[PDB]
Amino acid sequence: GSSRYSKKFKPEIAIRPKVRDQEGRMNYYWTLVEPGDKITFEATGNLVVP
Amino acid sequence: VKKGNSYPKLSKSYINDKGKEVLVLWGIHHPSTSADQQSLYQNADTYVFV
Repeated sequence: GSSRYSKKFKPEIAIRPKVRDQEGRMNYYWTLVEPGDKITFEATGNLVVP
Repeated sequence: VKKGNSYPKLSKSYINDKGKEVLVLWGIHHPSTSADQQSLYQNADTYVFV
């Protein structure tokens, strides 16, 4: 969450084709934070953190 | 459709080998009511993956 960005990323589980000999998958994201703003990271798993 | 009295888990793949690109077009049906879930399929909860 932030002052303008908000999205809940529900993890998904499935068998993907092997790329770089690894079964899993990972979606990377980015966002901008204005001066004097707040960004929030709340999760219970399946989250890589900056 | 639900064969017999179940719709077991489905998993199958295709390996592109015909020296060029290939479109593979599919769909996801969205039945109107839970009775349509119970008739056209078998399990209420279900997931589609590609």
